[PDB]
Amino acid sequence: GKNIQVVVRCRPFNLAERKASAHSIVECDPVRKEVSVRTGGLSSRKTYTFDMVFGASTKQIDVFRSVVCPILDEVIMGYNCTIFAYGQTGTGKTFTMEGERSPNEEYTWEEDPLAGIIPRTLHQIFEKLTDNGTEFSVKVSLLEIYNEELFDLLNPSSDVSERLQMFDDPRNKRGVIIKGLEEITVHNKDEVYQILEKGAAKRTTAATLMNAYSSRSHSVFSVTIHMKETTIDGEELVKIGKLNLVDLAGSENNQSLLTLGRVITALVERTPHVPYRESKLTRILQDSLGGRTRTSIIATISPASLNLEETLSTLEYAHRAKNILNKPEV
Ligand SMILES: Nc1ncnc2c1ncn2[C@@H]1O[C@H](COP(=O)(O)OP(=O)(O)O)[C@@H](O)[C@H]1O
Ligand SMILES: [Mg+2]
Repeated sequence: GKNIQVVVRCRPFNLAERKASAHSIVECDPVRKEVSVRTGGLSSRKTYTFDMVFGASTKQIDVFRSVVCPILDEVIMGYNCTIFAYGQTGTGKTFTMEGERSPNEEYTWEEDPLAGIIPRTLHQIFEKLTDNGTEFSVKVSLLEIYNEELFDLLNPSSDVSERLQMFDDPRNKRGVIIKGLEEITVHNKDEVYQILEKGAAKRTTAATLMNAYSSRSHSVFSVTIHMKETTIDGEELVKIGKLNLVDLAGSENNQSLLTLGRVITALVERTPHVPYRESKLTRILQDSLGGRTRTSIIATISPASLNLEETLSTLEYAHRAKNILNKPEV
């Protein structure tokens, strides 16, 4: 058991994989928490074991309830947590972390069944803290890391080529200060959608003008909750919660992903001198990874033979981050 959790989500087939005659090579056993890959067919097949395994049938709501809700509970109690989406471009990192809008109908009191972790997170924060009388405020920031350089995606008025500078925080040795990072106040439950729209417009502008392609860059979405909870005949709680929702660069890409791997592996194995400072991303997230809290990695994969090499590469990366023994085959 552990505060570091590694899970695998397999997306269903697209149409390019079906027409190209590609065949499914991945077996996901949620009950046994196992992913099996036909590397030869019928000979052998390689089995991996993880903390949870979500098959191609998994809905967004199930990912949120299983992975995020236990973590969001710790955030609302006043801790800093991080959830990663790792995997090959096109396997569902952004779909899992952010989700999509359904063009049919219009969800208002109901969550879009395609909404991802970020919208469901903000909606649960607003509904839970309003329902229990908490005096609370919410801030969100969104930055992008390309070529080890930081770009704010929420600054309404910056110069596209302006990169954020990062300084050590004299108050907490494990924290950093991202000078100029825009932090938008979220005033109600649904405001997150227009926030993500502004960030997407800044993202494509940075792509067209600076070649900062979103498939090759990390996206760090941080939600900060300041909380004052008053209970007559109880206590007055002043809490600050922080959840970083990290949509990583495509894993087919270079060293910052391997640095993130060495950090998680070191946190799992409890080896000294976790190499936080060897990459910008892990230095950003040190205060949420260092202080003992909950961290989850959602490793996304494709089931088609077309992507065999990168799927094996992803499972190997997730296995190296948290090595769990395979239970004896039945
Ligand atoms: N679990 C899933 N269920 C249904 N569709 C998915 C799933 N994961 C990914 N997709 C679809 O695959 C396409 C690419 O996914 P995307 O989120 O862009 O992957 P990535 O962000 O890793 O590049 C999108 O059209 C998305 O809707
Ligand atoms: Mg993406």
